[PDB]
Amino acid sequence: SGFRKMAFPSGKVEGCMVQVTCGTTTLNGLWLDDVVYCPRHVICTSEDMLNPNYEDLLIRKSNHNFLVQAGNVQLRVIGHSMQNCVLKLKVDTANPKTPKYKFVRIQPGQTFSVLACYNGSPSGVYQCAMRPNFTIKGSFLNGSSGSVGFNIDYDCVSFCYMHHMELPTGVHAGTDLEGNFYGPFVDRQTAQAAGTDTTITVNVLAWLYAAVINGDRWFLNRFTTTLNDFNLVAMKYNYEPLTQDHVDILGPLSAQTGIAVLDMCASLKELLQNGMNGRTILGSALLEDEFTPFDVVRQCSGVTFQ
Amino acid sequence: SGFRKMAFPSGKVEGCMVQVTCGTTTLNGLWLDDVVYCPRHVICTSEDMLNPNYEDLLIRKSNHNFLVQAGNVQLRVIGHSMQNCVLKLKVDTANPKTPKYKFVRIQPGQTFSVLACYNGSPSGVYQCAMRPNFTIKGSFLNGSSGSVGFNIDYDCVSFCYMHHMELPTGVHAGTDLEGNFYGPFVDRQTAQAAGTDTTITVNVLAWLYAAVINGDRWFLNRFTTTLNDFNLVAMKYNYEPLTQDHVDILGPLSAQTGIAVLDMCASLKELLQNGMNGRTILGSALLEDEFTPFDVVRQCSGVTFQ
Repeated sequence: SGFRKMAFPSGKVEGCMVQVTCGTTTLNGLWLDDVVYCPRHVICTSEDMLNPNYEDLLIRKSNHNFLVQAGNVQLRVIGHSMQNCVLKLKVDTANPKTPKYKFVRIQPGQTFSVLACYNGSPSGVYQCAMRPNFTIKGSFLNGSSGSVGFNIDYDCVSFCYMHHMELPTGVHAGTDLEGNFYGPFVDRQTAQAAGTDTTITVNVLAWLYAAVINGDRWFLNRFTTTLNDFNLVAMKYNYEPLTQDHVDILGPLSAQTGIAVLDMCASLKELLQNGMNGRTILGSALLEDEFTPFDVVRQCSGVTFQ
Repeated sequence: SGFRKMAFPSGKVEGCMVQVTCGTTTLNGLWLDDVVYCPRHVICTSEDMLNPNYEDLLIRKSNHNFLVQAGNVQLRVIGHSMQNCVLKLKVDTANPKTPKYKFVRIQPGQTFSVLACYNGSPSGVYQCAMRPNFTIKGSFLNGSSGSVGFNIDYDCVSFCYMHHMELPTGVHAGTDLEGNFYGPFVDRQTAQAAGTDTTITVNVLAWLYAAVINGDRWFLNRFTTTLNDFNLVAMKYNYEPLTQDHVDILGPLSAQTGIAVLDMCASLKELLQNGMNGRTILGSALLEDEFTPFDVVRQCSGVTFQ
């Protein structure tokens, strides 16, 4: 019993983290095989970040201007290149701790673990969702750029996120490991609009199923609804529209609990219209949307990793 | 910016986890140097757990009745003994991945990370507090016994918890690494009273300071109070009494924010009497008590570990 915001075991990713320095800017890099991946703003000063021309700045840099340290040992940089917003530093040693890995670009609403790093070293790990507006609500301080987000499937690490930016609103933005930002953001110190942040409806439903499995179910009501009727409510509360793909993904949890997806939707509708009346669900006083349906099944069934 | 329930990087502890089997019961063990630590109820059947006589059950067991597997390799057991509620299996190989470590017995209200394990393998990691009533509100399924809780200080792992039991109320109980239960609990399947669960007042205050540092401060009021007056309120809301030791521990956060500890107490009093009126603090709709003052300072300043 119990239900917690659980992050993946971080050991496989810890062995990939290095420190990258260029001039007087230091941040984190990801060392996999003989390549180190890091944010290209490692070549910027504070002044450059107001309006950087990355191509022009990079041409001023040679391989020997990039210092890469893995623990106490210095890696020899033998080539460098820019891919979108990341730099790839070719080094002369393959990382002996490289795990099986993939690079993936996730969908909004999907979750991952972040290993927050400073100076190449881990500070902590936590589970995050990619918001519908492609930000994350992280915990990141100066120097945390190049920290990565990931999922694990048995022995394979899927890297999905590299941290780059804190927006003036205090939320966070970054790229996949090919260097393409999630959302409209750019690696420039300027004001950047993140649109309306909506709630990840299919995740809230999964978490309601988790609560039922754990025995919390005061919120189960006598009502049902339709997709179109539910979505009328979802629009008014800035919830993402629910689709039949989402209903399908929730099928296993519906089967386990005997609660039809549209019945749970009607319970969620009543929670949205009536609030919680001072009650809690799985220890929360609001509706939690950072568990996916796959996350609930993993945690309720004890899936392990190498 | 941002503030998250961050757990320690789990790599150092992952390399210590093994699987222990005795008869038809399997659970997790902790392999450090040439000793494997695990819950002594590894020698019980489901039937035995209703009323076990551990001394009599153990005498029936020899070294070769304990199977210890570390990944795909089998460890040779060369001695065994019971210390309180844990077994210590001496093995013929020292763990080559043993980290610098200590065994510590923590105080109620202190926090730690749990690496939830099944069959010797990690399923996930999360940050927990030891409740004032010596339970933890974990996420644990059958087979998770022997999962451990820990803190890290640079390169040294302080193991403070080994999981043993789920109470009929669904909360969790376990021991330090010397095998002594936290709280009054016993490793028997029977009804066990955990007393009143109170809120960890000094942790709520630390989290309020974290919120102020991150810019959330609608809750700061015009009032102040005294220790005795505040504690009158704390009693009525089942909060732990605040002491001058606690005020002292909060001093660095008071200094950083310019908010006297007793002023923050008066703000907390108003929150307790008036509620949140539908508002949130650091993304929570209730008062969060699983950050210690040391936790807030670590996260706000980016302390890293080896």
